[PDB]
Amino acid sequence: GLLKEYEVVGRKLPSEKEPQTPLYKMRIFAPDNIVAKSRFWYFLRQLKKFKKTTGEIVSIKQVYETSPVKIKNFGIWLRYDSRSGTHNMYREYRDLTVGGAVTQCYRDMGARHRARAHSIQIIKVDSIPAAKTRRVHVKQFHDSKIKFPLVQRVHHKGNRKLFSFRKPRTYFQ
Amino acid sequence: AAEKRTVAKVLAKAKKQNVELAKSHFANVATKAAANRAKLLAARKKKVA
Amino acid sequence: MTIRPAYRPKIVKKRTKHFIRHQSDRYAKLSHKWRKPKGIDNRVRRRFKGQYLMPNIGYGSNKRTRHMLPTGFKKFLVHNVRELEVLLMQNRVYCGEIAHGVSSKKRKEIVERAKQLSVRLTNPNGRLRSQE
Amino acid sequence: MADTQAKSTTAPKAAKAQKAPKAVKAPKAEKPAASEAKVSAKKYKRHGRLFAKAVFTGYKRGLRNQHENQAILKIEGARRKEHGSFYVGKRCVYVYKAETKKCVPQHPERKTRVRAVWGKVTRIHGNTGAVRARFNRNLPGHAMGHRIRIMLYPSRI
Amino acid sequence: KQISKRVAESKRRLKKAAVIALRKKENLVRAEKYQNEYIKAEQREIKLRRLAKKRNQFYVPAEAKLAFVVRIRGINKVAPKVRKVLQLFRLRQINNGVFIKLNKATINMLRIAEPYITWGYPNLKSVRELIYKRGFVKHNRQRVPITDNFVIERKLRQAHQIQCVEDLVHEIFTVGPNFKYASNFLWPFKLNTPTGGWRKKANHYVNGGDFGNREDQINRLLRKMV
Amino acid sequence: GIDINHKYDRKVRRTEPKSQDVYLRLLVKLYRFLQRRTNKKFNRIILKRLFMSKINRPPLSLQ
Amino acid sequence: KGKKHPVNSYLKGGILRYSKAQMYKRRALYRLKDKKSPVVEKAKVPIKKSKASYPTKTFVKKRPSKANFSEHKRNTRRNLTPGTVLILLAGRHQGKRVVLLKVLASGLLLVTGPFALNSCPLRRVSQRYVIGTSSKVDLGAFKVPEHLNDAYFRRLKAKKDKKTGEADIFAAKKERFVPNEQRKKDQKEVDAALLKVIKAHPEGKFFAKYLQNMFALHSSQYPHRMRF
Amino acid sequence: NLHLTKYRIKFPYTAPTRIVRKAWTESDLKAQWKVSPWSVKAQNICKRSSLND
RNA sequence: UUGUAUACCUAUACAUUACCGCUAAAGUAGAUGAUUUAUAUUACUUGUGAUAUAAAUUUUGAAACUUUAGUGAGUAGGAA
RNA sequence: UGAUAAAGUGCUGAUAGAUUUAUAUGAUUACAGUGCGUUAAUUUUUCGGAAUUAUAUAAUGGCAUAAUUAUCAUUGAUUUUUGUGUUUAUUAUAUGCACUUGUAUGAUUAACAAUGCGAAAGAUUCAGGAUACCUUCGGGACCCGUCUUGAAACACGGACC
Repeated sequence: GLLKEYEVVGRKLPSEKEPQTPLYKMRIFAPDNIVAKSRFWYFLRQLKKFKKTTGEIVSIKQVYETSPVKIKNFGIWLRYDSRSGTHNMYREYRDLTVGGAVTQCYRDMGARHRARAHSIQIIKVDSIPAAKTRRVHVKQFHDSKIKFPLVQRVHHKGNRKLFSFRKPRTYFQ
Repeated sequence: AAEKRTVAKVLAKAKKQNVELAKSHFANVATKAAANRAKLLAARKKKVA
Repeated sequence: MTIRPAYRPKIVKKRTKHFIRHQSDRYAKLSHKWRKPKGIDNRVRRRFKGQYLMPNIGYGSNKRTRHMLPTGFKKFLVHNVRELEVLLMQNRVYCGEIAHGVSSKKRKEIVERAKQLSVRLTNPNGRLRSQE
Repeated sequence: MADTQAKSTTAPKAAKAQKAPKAVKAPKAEKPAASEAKVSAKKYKRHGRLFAKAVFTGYKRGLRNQHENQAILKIEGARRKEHGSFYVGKRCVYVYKAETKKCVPQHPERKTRVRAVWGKVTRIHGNTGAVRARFNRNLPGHAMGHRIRIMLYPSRI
Repeated sequence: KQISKRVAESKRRLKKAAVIALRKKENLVRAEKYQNEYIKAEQREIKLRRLAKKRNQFYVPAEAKLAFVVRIRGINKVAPKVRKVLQLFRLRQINNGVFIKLNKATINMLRIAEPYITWGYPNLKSVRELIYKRGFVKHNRQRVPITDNFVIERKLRQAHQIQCVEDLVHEIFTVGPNFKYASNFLWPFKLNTPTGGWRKKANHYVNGGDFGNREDQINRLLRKMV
Repeated sequence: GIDINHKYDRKVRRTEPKSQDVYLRLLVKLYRFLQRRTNKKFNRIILKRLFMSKINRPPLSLQ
Repeated sequence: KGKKHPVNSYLKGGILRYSKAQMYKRRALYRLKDKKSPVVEKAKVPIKKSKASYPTKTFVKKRPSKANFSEHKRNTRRNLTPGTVLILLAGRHQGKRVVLLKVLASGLLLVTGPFALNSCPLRRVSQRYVIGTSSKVDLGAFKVPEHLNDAYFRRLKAKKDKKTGEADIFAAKKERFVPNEQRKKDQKEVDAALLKVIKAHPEGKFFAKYLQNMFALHSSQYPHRMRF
Repeated sequence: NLHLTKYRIKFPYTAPTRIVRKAWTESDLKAQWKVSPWSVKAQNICKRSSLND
């Protein structure tokens, strides 16, 4: 889907020998909240003990990008499983939302490295400014004043007329 | 209550036309806008008990 | 016409065609009349597509209009004149059909007596001899 | 703006007036000062006062079984969903020719020398304005490619 | 004797519609108590969550009773321990839905029977629409639609205290002490097929979609099936 | 597809004697009326035992 | 008096009575006169009206009778209001653009050509054979005389000869085709009221005279984004 | 889904909506656009569009 | 090709309905003035009941009719 | 701003279907609606009009406590059985008699209208019909019996009656 972010919090439900277990939290990227509560458990089983059934899910809440029309570069610290292959990457994308950059990373890994998405762990996701990005296909856009003439449109198929009388003509003037 | 939300809308829209008050597009409007005089009795004449 | 049944129903036939024995077209020793195929490989019996259909009992006729002729009535064979008088009280529900071996001499009483009793016959004007 | 759901498609019922939401244009504006709106859903072809063009393209089937009760009909100008649903409900006919009657000039003066098989459009078929029809008899199949006519009645607007 | 038969069967007729008019009056004052329970319950949880934010805590809401469990796959190629859970849940056909209590003894049956099943946590609206539109009932082993309150009352009012439909909606939604009878009274809900259909049917919901716990998205799927 | 209807789906009781004795089937006519209209299990035992065979109705002594 | 009032007929499951309507009875006039009407009798002056028993000692028969009779009500029409220029889609005047006059109490539509323009009389069209166009002539004070209703031109009769009897009489039938002179009189009254209000506007291809040119559907057209 | 015109108003690359709104008015773009050579052509197809009987 | 998006098409599957069967359950058997139903006189409650006079339906191959539910793959084979 | 949820929310336009021999052996059952109905105020368009308020009893909420029961956390909050008034809201019962083309017709499908007369002997109108075919077209479609794990088999048998 489109992969919005959440904060899933978990406990280890306190048998009376232990009062008030220490409450870890996350930043999970997921299509929906039913799948964010098995990405919490997948990532925490690497880190602390307490699986489910022996833990609780305290509040999972969605976080709503704090500037949806400001324009910023997102660096994603990733690690994935290739065919021979656990690696780390640091990818950079350019977007407005932070769930929209993570989802622009889950396609790119599928395109470029064949990476079906169960292999990708996300470490960190930031909003790095500029003159901290490196990633030359993102530094293309870090200059006012940028021009680029367009060549891009739609060319309906068949059309509102399949057998046209007047030739689309990719160019004019 | 849905029939009462209608009357508050067609009244508050028509403050730029405010024609009638008779029967055509304001029977289902201005009759019940003046049947709040029929609940002026209920506060006034019912405090005799 | 004559005495049409008792506010007649509209007959719905599940299929009008009949059932043809498998491979009965290939041989002139096979009648078309349905035999169930028993053979171990038979693609009719194993109900493959495109083949000739088998008669199951989902094809059975409505129980209201089972054995009803197109004219509304069930059928009653008549063999002589006294057997026609059984239909004095059944003429809203039954036809009458004269048995093929009732002669022309005696079929004339039966078509006579079945206008009085108002029995609708299925084969009137058969084995006449429409002369004197 | 879904809090402004009452005021997107809003022009004519407040121009009638039926409870009057908001009678503002959204016109695909030829009036130019606030020119807006979506040159929305066109695909023109003709034929048609009665006798709007369809062709019986074939039965309503899967790739290996046929279901020859519904029938797909391609209509002349329609090639989106909005276009092929205008005809939904309406009455269709396959009219063709025979020679011989078993009838008289009881009515107009005929050898019954033109046949017809009527039907309804029941629904649409793809995303490109094809349609699904249900004739009284069944459409013989050598009718494929031939003209079916979309009568403009049972008439909605 | 027939001279006493109009004497007897005219008070047995007068008393009969005095009962039915009595129980018409209960079922309005009964179902008004139930409908006010649900409104207070919802405004409680809103009040509690908004308190625990201001008290700088968390409010973990209650883990759920009431699964609604649908059978989504197959009667062919099924294993005997998962064939047996689906006969104890009364799930013997595709798109069969039943109502299930969520104790630990049945979750470990919902985990055995997982790839053939989806489940989740119904709304009140989904409890009503399944019993209004789809709710049939079991009358001496036969399946009897609803069509009135006498089909529910004639079998669950001497023993249990269920006479209305909203009774049967009460002790299924708020899982009451006669839930065992309120849900075995029903037949399994012979649901339609979704509109728009399915997602994969042989991956988990959390993989890419279908079987197992959808958990709140059982509601959206019952709109398609009811 | 649904499950699964072997047996003894069709119950293998008797519902009639296998017996063309007319005096015996006149007692079945009484006792279907008597069982249905007086719902005593006495009259249902007499009816169900009136259907039975020569085995299952053994003799009984005068002693 | 009043205040009984079934006001369901739109909403209608919240049907607006029974929160109010039972709240006017202070035991008002609990009365009856109400004859156990003794007209039905074996009553003779001498007449002996008993009645008789004809064959109901009967025919041997479920003599033909069908089930019973649920009846016609609510008529709902599209928002086509007179005088719109309709287009007659069908039925013997197909293609002609007629003018609406009124609707029936059976949901039909009263249309004139007017007869001087279209040669289409005062006849009645079902609105399932009509495209109601966007061209409406204003008729701010037109009468539509109130003897123009369902039982007016309505069929009768073919006596087949003189109602003589069951004789087989030979050819040269001239059975029906009048129209009456009060039939012809009426579209001199409504057309002279129409051919003044049609002409009352700045003309176009219908709007003051030319309403005579029979809709057809040419090349590069539609039915399906033609705003008729 | 964009088709480019010949007009280029001037604001900073990181401007908020009020600076953009201020610059449409100073350019006199509404009065220029509706008399532009083929915004005229837009409204004739809009006039030709769907065209009452 | 990889990762996704909506919108469609497609089974003998699923839902509803009509019909066949099978299964399982249930009803019905005062005919003599038996049961009703519509009127027409009186005891009386206001109203109902009873007597009387005004038309029919019902001798359900009790192995028959009537009611309701579910259900349907089949070689070897068994059984009606 | 959006997303999720709920309210016969409401409206619109469609499609397909409609058991039903109401006794060839059990009420057309009850519900509900419409027609004459003591009043008196208060309004309303002003038309046969229309609305409201005024009657008892029984509840139920909202509110104000006083109890009580019992629990996340307890500065408090939630909760069970109550009580009484403060109160302000909402439902229910109190519609009898006669009549009528208003629901379940106790698997409802029922109406208006067009066409067409079942002629004394014999036409015609409408609908239907793989009767044994022929014509035309699209989909399906291997040859049966057999032994076999598996047959259309380049396994065996079978030219036809």
